[PDB]
Amino acid sequence: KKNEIWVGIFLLAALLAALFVCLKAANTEPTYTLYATFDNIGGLKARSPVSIGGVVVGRVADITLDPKTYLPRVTLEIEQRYNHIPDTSSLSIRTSGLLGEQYLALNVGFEDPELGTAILKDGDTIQDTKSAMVLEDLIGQFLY
Amino acid sequence: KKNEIWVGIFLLAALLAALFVCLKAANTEPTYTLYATFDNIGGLKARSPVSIGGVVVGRVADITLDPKTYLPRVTLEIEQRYNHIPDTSSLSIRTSGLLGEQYLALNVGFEDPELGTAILKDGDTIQDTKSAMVLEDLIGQFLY
Amino acid sequence: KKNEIWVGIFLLAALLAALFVCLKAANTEPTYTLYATFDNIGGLKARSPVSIGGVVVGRVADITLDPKTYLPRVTLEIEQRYNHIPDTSSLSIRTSGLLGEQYLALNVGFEDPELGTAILKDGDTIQDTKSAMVLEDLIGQFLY
Amino acid sequence: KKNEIWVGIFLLAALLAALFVCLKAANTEPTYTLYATFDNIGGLKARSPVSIGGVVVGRVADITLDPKTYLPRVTLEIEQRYNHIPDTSSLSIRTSGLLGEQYLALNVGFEDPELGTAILKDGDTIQDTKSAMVLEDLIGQFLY
Amino acid sequence: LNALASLGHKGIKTLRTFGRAGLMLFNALVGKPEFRKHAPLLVRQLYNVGVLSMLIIVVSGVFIGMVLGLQGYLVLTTYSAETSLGMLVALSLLRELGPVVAALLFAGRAGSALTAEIGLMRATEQLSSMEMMAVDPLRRVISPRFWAGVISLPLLTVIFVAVGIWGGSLVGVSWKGIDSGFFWSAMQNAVDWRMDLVNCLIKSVVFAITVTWISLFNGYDAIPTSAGISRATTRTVVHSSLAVLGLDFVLTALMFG
Amino acid sequence: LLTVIFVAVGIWGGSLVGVSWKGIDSGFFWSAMQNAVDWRMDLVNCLIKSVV
Repeated sequence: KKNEIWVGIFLLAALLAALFVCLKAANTEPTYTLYATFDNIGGLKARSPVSIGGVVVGRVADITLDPKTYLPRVTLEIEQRYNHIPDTSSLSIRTSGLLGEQYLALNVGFEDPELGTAILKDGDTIQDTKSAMVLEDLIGQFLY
Repeated sequence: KKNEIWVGIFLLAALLAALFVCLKAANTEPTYTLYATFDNIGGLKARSPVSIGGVVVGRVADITLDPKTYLPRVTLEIEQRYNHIPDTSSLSIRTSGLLGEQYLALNVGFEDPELGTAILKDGDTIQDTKSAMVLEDLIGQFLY
Repeated sequence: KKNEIWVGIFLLAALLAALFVCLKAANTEPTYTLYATFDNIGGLKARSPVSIGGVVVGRVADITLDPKTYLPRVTLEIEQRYNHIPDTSSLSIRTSGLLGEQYLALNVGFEDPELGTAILKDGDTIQDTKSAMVLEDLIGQFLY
Repeated sequence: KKNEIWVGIFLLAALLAALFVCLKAANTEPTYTLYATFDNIGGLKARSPVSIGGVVVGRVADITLDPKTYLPRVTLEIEQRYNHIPDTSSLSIRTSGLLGEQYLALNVGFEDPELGTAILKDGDTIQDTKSAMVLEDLIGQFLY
Repeated sequence: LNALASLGHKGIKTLRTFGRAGLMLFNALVGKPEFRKHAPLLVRQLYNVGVLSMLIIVVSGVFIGMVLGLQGYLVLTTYSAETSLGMLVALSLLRELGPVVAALLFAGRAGSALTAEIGLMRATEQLSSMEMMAVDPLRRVISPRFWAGVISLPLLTVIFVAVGIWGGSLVGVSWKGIDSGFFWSAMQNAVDWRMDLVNCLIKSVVFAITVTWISLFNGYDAIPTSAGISRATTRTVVHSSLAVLGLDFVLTALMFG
Repeated sequence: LLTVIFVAVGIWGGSLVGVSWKGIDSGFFWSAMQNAVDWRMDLVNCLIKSVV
């Protein structure tokens, strides 16, 4: 009757346009890549909060040990509008709890050198690893 | 006439039931804001108990970093009737246990200087922080 | 009719469109086994993480007692690209927390013997054991 | 003859569904019991790990005080293929931490006397108790 | 193919009923917004679909809360958290079972028996004689019934959640030994208003638009003989029961996506 | 026979949206389900509620 042939297709269009909105916000921005060599990632899973000052700035999407130097090489996801960060930084894993998520909370400051301000973008391998949280050597230390 | 009564029972019984879910089952105060630049907010989410001496006086309605100076600026939620706060204050984040909730426990006194009593209301910024409370000190002070 | 097959295959093409999107969404690996005799695996269940220095390298499967010597024999899951690991290794069970998951965190070293290097691939039973820590006995003998 | 087809599919579709749900939800052994009289059983519930040296070999399917002598009379579940365990046995309660389950970790030697090797099987009451942990009062008195 | 032409009749036929469902409803709610006649006419229809549907909701509402308070009590005790019961059955009712089960029973009682009154009224030609009275029945007999649904079911849900949550507060608090002041206390700070409390209504009021429309359409194109009308009643219950779950899976994606 | 088809296709759809779409490992999902439920007071118990 030429009506729901016209209307009813828009009614299924109105749900899918409503469906496409919500699942988009249920699982987004151009970033660059920043490598990082560590020594130890205990409970550091994928999609963990990469945070600066506690404020999350990125995720970990690459968790594949480089199988020739046996240092854990992890590439981070730092957004493309992060272009004003000097090379003085340190990479540390905190937890936000006794067992929260074991998240990367890397520190950074504006300690500019007298040689020039190096930048960190588009594929830099920072070497300021922490090697702290093992929690089994430390309880072995006191008993001695 | 039998149906005009029973509809009125049906409409009234939905009204008592409407209050029962919002008054008993689920249940606030207009405040003023107060700026506070910190140095470490790792672990302090919004709505954590902002307290004076441990007794809560506010909640956190601000987790944001201002993107120009990289000092975490929180705006507090202190009630409108708080009108006799001297400027002598210290700001520190505590926990209530080993891992309770990471709440803000700020310090205050009545320590009047001889240059007046500067009030603390309607958007002042307090120049104090306690970036020491980490899960990295105790693993560096029990062993070094 | 002419409206039949042009619409019925249209309901069939979209049926295979999202079904091909169903399997391709969220996208296992051939490995080799590594037998291991131990002394204490209480708390280490199946599919627990195997980690070399902290980065997860495999899973703990096959968990059963060898029922003739009463030494716990467990074969691991180590990928077939791991063909250059020398025999010098310690097999430690860590936890990364007070009760995290009790995951196997074995140590490796590239200490080449002068009699040749033995390779650890395709069923090499290891003979090194942590005898995983009994924290009851740790604080117990600490106070007598 | 159409109806006889569909029922045959349906009972098959009932059977295909039945085998799938049974195998997923349902992934045993005849044994003998061994009596044991203790002095402390505090913290151990039923089905706790019964272990020789650390690897669990049994279950505690008893839990009951002998209501005439007030000796805690506990029967274990040792597997029926265990016919060469001598009388030299020491029953010790271990925790695997400060709080695992406070399970049973007994010890058995091979020390043969000069009067034949007496066996422990099918209802024997083994006598070497632990007089197990007084752990609260142990923490209390040491802390003073 | 010879068999693919039997589908060619259906692919045209099954879409023309959707054309009839829009065209009937569009004529039902356009022109002459009279209120002098309908205001006593509609309130007799709420005795039909609201008052008679009230008793089945409350006597089933106490059984859902008593079961969830009983079955939920085992799952909390194995995870050793007594206080979570108040934020469990309040949680589960107000967002999952409240809109879904009440709409099922409403399709049961009021969904079917409305369709019976429509098709019977065409079977004895009370419909076909009203056209000789020159009164358009779609604004006259359909729209008093259609507004009688969508006003009712939100008021059928809020009575359901309340008597549902009261029975949940019996078996946990009174019988299974929990302090009364502790039970509501975890429930107080449990749920918010903006994405929970009004969200129960959004799931419920969009169900009433479908179930009332899918019921009153099947009465309008049913075969007026006594065989086809009871066929249409059991076609109404099965079609609403897919549409309540066909919508709820969509309406649980937006709120919690 | 209408219930055992219901639970099976019900539990398969539950294994879609958690595992595939909401990023959970497939081998981990069935693993907690393996030692979850017994046969004597759960699996036949579904039939006792359904056949009555």
